[PDB]
Amino acid sequence: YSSTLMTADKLGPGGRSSVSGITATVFGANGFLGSYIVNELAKRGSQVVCPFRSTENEAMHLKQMGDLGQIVLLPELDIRNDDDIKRAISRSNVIINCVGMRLQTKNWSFEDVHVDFPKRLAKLAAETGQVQRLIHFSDMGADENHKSLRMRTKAVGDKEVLDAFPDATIVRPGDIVGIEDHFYNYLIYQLTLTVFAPVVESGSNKIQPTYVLDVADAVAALLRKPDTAGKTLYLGGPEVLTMREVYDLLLKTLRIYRDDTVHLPAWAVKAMYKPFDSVRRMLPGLPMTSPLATEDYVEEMLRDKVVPAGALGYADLGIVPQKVTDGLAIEPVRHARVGGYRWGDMSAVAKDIPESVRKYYNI
Amino acid sequence: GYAYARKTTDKDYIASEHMQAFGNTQLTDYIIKTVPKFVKMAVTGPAQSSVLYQEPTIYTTPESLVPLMVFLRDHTNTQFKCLLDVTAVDFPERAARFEVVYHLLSPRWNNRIRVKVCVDEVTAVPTLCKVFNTANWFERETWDMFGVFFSGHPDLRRILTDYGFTGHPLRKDFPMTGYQEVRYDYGKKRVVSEPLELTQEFRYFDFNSPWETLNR
Amino acid sequence: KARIYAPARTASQSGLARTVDFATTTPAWKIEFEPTAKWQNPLMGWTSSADPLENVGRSALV
Amino acid sequence: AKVNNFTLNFGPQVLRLVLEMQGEIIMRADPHIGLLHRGTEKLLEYKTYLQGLPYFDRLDYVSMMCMEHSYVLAIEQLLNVSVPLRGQYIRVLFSEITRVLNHLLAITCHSMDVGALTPFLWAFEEREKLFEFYERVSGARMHAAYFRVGGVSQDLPIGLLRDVYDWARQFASRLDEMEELLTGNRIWKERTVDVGTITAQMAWDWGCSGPILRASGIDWDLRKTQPYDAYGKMQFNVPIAGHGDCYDRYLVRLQEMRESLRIIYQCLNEMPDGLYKSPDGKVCPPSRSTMKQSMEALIHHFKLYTEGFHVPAGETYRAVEAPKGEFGVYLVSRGGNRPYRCKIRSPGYAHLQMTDVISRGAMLADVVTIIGTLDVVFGEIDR
Amino acid sequence: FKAVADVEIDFNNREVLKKYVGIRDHLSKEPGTRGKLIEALTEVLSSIKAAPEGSDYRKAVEASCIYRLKVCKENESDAAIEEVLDAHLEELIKEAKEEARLVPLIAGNAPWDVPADYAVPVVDYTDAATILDAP
Amino acid sequence: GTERRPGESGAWKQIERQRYASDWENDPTFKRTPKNLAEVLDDSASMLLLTDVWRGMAYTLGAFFDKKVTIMYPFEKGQLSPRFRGEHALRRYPTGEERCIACKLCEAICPAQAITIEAEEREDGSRRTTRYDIDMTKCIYCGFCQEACPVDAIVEGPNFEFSTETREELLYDKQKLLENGDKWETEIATNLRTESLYR
Amino acid sequence: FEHYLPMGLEYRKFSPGTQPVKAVVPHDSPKLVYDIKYFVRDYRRNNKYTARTVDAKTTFDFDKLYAGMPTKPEQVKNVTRPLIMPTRGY
Amino acid sequence: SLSGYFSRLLEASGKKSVGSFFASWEFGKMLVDGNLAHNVLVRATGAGRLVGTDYNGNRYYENEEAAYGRRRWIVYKDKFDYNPTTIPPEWHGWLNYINDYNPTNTQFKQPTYQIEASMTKTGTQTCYNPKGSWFSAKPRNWRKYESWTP
Amino acid sequence: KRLFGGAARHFYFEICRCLPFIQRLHKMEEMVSLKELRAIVKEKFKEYKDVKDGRVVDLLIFKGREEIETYLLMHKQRHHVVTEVVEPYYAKQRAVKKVTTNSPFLDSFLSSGYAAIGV
Ligand SMILES: NC(=O)C1=CN([C@@H]2O[C@H](COP(=O)(O)OP(=O)(O)OC[C@H]3O[C@@H](n4cnc5c(N)ncnc54)[C@H](OP(=O)(O)O)[C@@H]3O)[C@@H](O)[C@H]2O)C=CC1
Ligand code: SF4
Ligand code: SF4
Repeated sequence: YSSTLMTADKLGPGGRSSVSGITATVFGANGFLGSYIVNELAKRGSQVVCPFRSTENEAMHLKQMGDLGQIVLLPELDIRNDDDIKRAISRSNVIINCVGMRLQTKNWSFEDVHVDFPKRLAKLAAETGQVQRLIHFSDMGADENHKSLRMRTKAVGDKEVLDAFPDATIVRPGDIVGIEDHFYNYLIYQLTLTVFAPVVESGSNKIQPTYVLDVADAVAALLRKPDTAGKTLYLGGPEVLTMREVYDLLLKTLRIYRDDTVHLPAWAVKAMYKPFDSVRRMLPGLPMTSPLATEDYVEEMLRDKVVPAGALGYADLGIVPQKVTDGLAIEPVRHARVGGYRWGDMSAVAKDIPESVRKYYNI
Repeated sequence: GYAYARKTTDKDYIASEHMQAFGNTQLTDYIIKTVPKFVKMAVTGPAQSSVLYQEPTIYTTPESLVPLMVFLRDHTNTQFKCLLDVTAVDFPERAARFEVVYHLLSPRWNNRIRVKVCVDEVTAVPTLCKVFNTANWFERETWDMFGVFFSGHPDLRRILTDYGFTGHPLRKDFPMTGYQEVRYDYGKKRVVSEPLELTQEFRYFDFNSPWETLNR
Repeated sequence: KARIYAPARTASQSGLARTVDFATTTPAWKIEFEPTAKWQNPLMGWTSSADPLENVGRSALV
Repeated sequence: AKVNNFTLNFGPQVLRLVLEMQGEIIMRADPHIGLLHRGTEKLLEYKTYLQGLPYFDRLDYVSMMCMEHSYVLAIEQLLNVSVPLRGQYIRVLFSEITRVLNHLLAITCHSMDVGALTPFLWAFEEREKLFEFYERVSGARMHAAYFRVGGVSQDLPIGLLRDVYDWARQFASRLDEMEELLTGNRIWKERTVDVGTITAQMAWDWGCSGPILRASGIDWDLRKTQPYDAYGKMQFNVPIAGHGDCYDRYLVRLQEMRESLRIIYQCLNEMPDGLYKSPDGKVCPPSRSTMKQSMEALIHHFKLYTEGFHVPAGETYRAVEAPKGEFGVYLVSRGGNRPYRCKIRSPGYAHLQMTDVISRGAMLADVVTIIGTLDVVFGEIDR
Repeated sequence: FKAVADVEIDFNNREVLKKYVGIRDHLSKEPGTRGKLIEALTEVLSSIKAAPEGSDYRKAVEASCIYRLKVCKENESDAAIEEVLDAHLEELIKEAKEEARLVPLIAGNAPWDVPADYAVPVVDYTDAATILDAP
Repeated sequence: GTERRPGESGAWKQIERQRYASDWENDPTFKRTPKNLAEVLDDSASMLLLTDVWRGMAYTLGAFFDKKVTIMYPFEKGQLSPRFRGEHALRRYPTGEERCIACKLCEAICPAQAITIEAEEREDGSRRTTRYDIDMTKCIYCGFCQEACPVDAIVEGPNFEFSTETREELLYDKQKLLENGDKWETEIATNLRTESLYR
Repeated sequence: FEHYLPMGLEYRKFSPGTQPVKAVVPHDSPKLVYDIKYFVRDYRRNNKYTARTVDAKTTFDFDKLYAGMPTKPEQVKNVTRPLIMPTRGY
Repeated sequence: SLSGYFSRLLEASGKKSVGSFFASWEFGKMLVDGNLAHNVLVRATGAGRLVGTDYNGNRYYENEEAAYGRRRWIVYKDKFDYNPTTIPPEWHGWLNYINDYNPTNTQFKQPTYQIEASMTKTGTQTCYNPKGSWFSAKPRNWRKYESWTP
Repeated sequence: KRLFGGAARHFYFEICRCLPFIQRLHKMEEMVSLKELRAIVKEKFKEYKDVKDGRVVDLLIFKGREEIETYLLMHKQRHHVVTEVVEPYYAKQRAVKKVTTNSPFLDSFLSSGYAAIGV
């Protein structure tokens, strides 16, 4: 149980054909973070079971991630049915929950996804007896006294999970950056493609964004260390930034020479977002609706979302988190700049380059 | 540039009697007597051209490969105009483990010949690009597969293997499956090379009889 | 590490062709390496390995 | 002025080409190959001689049995094995069927690259008929593994020659209706006449063979100068042109289809009765009834299907007039049941080396014509 | 051979045959004659004197040239020389010019300069049918 | 026709050569200059007013009104022979006992190493397999295993329509190969009643 | 003009699994059914390689080589093309 | 005769009347699947005769005046999910032109262990899987030794 | 004065001249600097500092040349440089005097029964 999870059945040096001994069930495996977690587990020789609700075309990318027989795909998942949850975890000694929601729909509310399903999942996990680890994902700004509904339902579900499954680990990362993220992508869709970009108040609320590969490494580091069972970890990058600094960094990176943002009082932003929030129910959910066009985002922007003092973070897992503002994490937003990424004139350094290279590049 | 279409009738013959007799019987002695310093060893064996004849194999030093090939191309009795291939054979038991082999065809007199040079891993062989234009890609492939360096080549670079491929695959001490393998990584979003792992390892079947007499 | 040795005659047969008796006629000396880890494939049961020198000394080097 | 060359990358999607242009005129062409290099020469050292035979079907996979032929002949020469008469006739007949298949594909793929789409669809139904002929004798439409050391694998089934004669009775009409769309057409002539000219000295200096060599005025056919199996008995003509043109190669290839039809007709009438396999039981496996009734046959069946025959120590190079030129195998034997070294000589490897000197002075729309008229397949190029 | 052109070509006229196969365009536009063959062979006979008298290379080249000149002398028409030496005369003149060109490179390399006790091992092959089939 | 013209030359060096020199008149494959009025009208009716395009158009219009060679798969099939090498299968005697006796000859001859065999003795003393796998994604469908088998146990049957959606469905074990043989036994026996005259 | 696509029973009238006449395939020669001795036909193991005496002081006479060559169109002799490869009677 | 056409259509479709045929979902799929539409409406109603019927309900027809290789065809009984894997092996060699034998002219020897032909199960979760798979009733660990349990 | 014609330092100078174009083309401006890249390529050269044969030196320089044009012609991308050049160097200089007192033997013992193969 302690460190018998990672040692007792480990066969091979740890590549694609090796065996790690982990059978894991990842809920929400076709999502943004879940795909990276499923890739992290399967590449080391673990069997990963992936139930999903969507069409098979949106889950086909998970089939590549592991050797023959080690990626198991279970379509038509209904999380209101306990039989599907029971079948999906029936051979697993690790359960990882990445199921979450950002907007409400006439079929699904925040309590159904953040409260009721994690409680029933923790109960059915404790019923089996062979599940040695339950990794539940919540947010850094989760709080029971939060005006935003999703943060409050997330904290309530964290309490229910720690109640029903006492050794379950609660993971609370900050904003996650990546190619398919929900943080820079919507901010770039707000800087471009709109007449103006509203900023709540002065934009001085602080955040701690983190990289998706560091969170994927954090899950494996949690599975290694037995002490982290039953704890709560906050995952945040090495830099604390305000939203105005994030907007300035995106405007400098995109090479946009016209600041289209406008600072607005919070009541004005809520008055803008109110007509498309009283009609969010009785509707099956519309494409290209931003998760920033809600009052819950406005309430989140009136507070800090950072790692608390004395909390367990990346350093207790042995991980030095990568920088988010520069390097490989900022390379996808550099592709959306005006004109294209491109190299340059490339002629100052081609002086003492050999003969065929300059003609090959037509310099 | 030979074997122009000259007879407009159907020909029921191959070669003339005197030149075929000379090529099939006297060519080894002729080459040895005319240019003795070029030849170090000769084998007359089972005839590349046909199952019914015999044909010579000439061993030479690398210092005289180019003059011997020029003589074999331009001499009036040995008009070997076509170079069919250049290759190598690895003999790890020898002090010089490589044998570079040149096959030639004479369209003038329906003949063939084989020329060999023995070198180790660090002795260069002179290029035959100026003598034969096909020698370029064959020497590039021989360098790629065996690591034989051909001095004086215009652009000796690998032609067959992968872009970053170090190592010469046709050596006897190189593994059949190699050292690295290739897969797509979802995290790095790139096709990545990794150390080799096999789901089912290769099964080597040792069939060889302890009564068999032909093993050399 | 490598081992240089000439393998003995098999006990099941009486012929001597693959021995050092015919050493000048036939190459008989071998180079062999120590084994590395092997395990079973979970799906089929086939024997898996990560050794690149798994058969190169026993098949090719004489 | 001091005009630098403009370079171009031509296709990852398996030929890669790096051209240089001085406007609309090419100055250089450099083919980058190895995208189909699967290392078959290394893998043949780890097979017995029967085990490594189906590698040769997958070298020139438009012309399979001709690739098998040279490997089989190289083994047979070192083994000192004689092939019986009926097996030699069967080998000649299926070699010519193979040549007809290859030339159909080559001419119609060339004319489709130029822009004519209908001759492709007309010739592939004839290709389907000849694939049915492959399947009826070997059970595989393409990778037959039919030619073996000492003969062929199975006998001809009763009723095959009847249908081969029925196909050959109408094939000349098919070739005739093929030429009505291309031979006397001005667009095809304006695409093919005087494009990529090869003289005789350049053809021999660049190791050319096959229908390239005959279109430059050289009378050289390996089936008439260094004959193998029963090709010396066959009566046929060598077509000769003298410009070294794409148009002349197209005409030579059509005439070679006519001559292959002539050889096929001669083989259908002179097919003898007798053995199709060599009676040396220490090389050729026994029949399945003999194996189930005599002890020596079962022992030879057991040993030939596990250890295989031992080839005596030596070397040879043996070549065949493959439909793309001279295909040769250099076999090196130390004495074992496995080849010590098996070098494969492919004609398309030598033909593709010429693209730097053939495309000079041509335009971008003539590169695909040059590549099509060289008749290249990258399985045999990239071994 | 078979001509792929659908027109009717005579090919008994030898100049038409030399035109059709590309000898005029690709090898030599000037027609080769018996006198040019004699001149080229005498050029070889002059060029070979750079080799030593006792060398087998000089004896080989001289004997080949002497036989070629005897064929040229005993045959007046060029079709007869074509039928004897089994080529076109343009090919034969090119052969003689190439043989004359070869001499300074061989003479610079000096293959005859071996020691007196020079030795070359030769291995010959005997077929099984010599001792198995009927004598 | 295969004749050439000065002007229809596809390149530039020959185009420059034909308009500045009369060397093309010596070549016998060229079309000669017209000599009188009627020949000039024939040449102009060749170049202008096409008539070489029209012959190909008449041929393709004849093909438009001709018969077609398409079969309506899967209601209609192609043509195959009893020697056809399809899906591998394991066979039984008419009693119901397996023919296979674990000789490991088919595993030895397999050039792809697509066969994996383990065996021990059965509880009645018989020599039978405990594992017989065929990796169908490693197989080359040569038929050498069918040739090496001395008891006709492994065959390549007449089935070619066995495409799947997962690759794990193409790693056949012993039970599925016996199920294939039990499915296809009568057809395999009908094929082998003809092919035993030749083999 | 011969038509593509023959109609019914004019091509492949019988399927290969319903051959109308039974086939009797020879697999052995009648000369070897009862005379089975092998060493008289062991061509594989009876070939020889012999090291020649060291080719140093031999006498290559070019006069004999060029004395057997013709000088007139008639008296030219040509080697005929072999009709078949050796079958050894089978 | 159009009466011959309609009688052929009813015997091929398996319906009882033209009103039952044109008001069926089979005609609804034949408006959207043209391969089935051609096979039922043109080929099965043309010149030819019925040969036999297998145990899955498929009908087999032949026409000797047709071209070679288009003499034989099948009308599947499953109109909505037709598949060639439902053809029994005693009809497979006839329909693929391998032999000229079918149950209507040849008595095949039936083994006692013969499994009947049915549609493929690929794409569903009841397909074949190896014994080490997750979808098995009890997955195998293929270890070749026994561990000590205290 | 410099062994075997000083060809090692001439090739090192040629690669150092080629290096900023590699940094621009592979977009490694914010990943590594030219000084550390020069130090890394220098560390590649010291591994064969005890070669006693000039022909081995010539072959090594030819092979290193062919490596540098396969980096110049974009036949290996930035992730190849990451996984083959600079992270092995940073692993060889990062694990020195670790925060744990375990010997290399005990780390190898706890990892697996056999030594690691490759990287
Ligand atoms: N920066 C971030 O993104 C942060 C994420 N988190 C939390 O971590 C998790 C990451 O989710 P992320 O991948 O980031 O965003 P996604 O929206 O991509 O994750 C959504 C996943 O949950 C599944 N899902 C949602 N609702 C249901 C439902 N009712 N029934 C079944 N499946 C459902 C989706 O399946 P389908 O695709 O079919 O909808 C998808 O697989 C979430 O819990 C998120 O709140 C924490 C901090 C920040
Ligand atoms: S058919 Fe060929 S590849 Fe398939 S199992 Fe038999 S021998 Fe192996
Ligand atoms: S299938 Fe045949 S060859 Fe293979 S092990 Fe069984 S009995 Fe032997």
